[PDB]
Amino acid sequence: HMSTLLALDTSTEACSVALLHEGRALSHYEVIPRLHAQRLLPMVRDLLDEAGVALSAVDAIAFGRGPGAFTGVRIAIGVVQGLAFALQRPVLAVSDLAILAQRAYREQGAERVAAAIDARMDEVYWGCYQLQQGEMRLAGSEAVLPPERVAVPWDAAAADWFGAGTGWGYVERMPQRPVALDASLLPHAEDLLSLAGFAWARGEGVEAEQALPVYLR
Amino acid sequence: MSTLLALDTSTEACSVALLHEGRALSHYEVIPRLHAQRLLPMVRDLLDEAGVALSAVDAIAFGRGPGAFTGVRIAIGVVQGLAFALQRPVLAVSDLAILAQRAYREQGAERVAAAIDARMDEVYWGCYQLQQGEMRLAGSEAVLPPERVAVPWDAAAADWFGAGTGWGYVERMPQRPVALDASLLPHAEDLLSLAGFAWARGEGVEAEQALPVY
Repeated sequence: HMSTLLALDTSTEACSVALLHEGRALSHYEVIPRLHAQRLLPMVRDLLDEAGVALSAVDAIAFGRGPGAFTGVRIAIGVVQGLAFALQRPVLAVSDLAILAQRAYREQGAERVAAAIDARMDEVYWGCYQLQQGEMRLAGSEAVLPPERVAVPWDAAAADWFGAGTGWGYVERMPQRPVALDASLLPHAEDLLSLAGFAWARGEGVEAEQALPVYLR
Repeated sequence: MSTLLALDTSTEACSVALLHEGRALSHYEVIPRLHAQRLLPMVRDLLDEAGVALSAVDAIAFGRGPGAFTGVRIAIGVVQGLAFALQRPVLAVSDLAILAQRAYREQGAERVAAAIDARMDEVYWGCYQLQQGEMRLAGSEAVLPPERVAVPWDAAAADWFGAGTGWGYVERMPQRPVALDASLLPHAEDLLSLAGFAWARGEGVEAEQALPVY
């Protein structure tokens, strides 16, 4: 049976939603600072309506669980939980560092990505990812670190790995840097949707009442 | 007869309430040091207890603040998600109003100056008077130094009552009520009362317009 998955991300100034239905992906993306709580659900209604898909057809709901903006992530968490509780469908928490990695893979073809997202207080969120059967997969663990301490799990002098995310604003303070980077790249629900597909096929998914594997500071 | 679901988490406590067939049911609990909000399982437990399906709910009421930032954000998101999935209206209700309605229920006070401890040595402030069973706002709500709060009534004309954690600042306030309860928190049961008035007036809005007050 083919899965129907709904994906949304509000971790940044970007708000985006994506839908998998009958093996087709559909997404929409807007930059709208501070207007997430008012614009997220209409984006969802429009996406479902454009696809001709009813909310009841959705098998699971995926969202970016951060790291990123405090308010944006918290909005996603609540809305997804509410949606999922009412439908009685599971939720899929997905890292925004992974989403960045998957996006950089899709757009640049980079199979090794060091994702870095600006954190508060002179630190960055940091996670390195490598392609594994179409999925950008975490090598090691994610961390929040002074830029001086970030490290990659592969040979640094190799010219094939790519730097993605606003954390790369701190590149001049890092102990290594890639040949190429994009410090303005943001999460995109389309790539969240890709990651949710892999996670859903592994049998992941949590019910709304269940303790959420999202750990905000 | 309406079926109304009420959610309040504006504090370090959590409560839910259901109006069904003219009968009200509520549950209230404090949230321990290392535990997170128990909102959705409390909702589940409430509905199961009342023998009511979530799909039978006509509208969802919530405390829209003021109060805590986090408690507001994720819980208001939950209200949005539920209401959207169910295709049902939401009823935004002031936590100051909820305090007033609760003080009325628990003390019979028909004039309540509600005060909630706000950040940076200030209180959230709003005065309410009873109007046909419902505590209605007199004047405006504000965030204010304790030294600058005022009541809209003639304080000498009738007794009024102090409700909420803002009244921990009472000795810094220009005036003082005959009685106060500084430990009083919002409660879903009294939110449910207010929601009913609001619903019977036909005041519901769509899920995307469920916003916190700030």
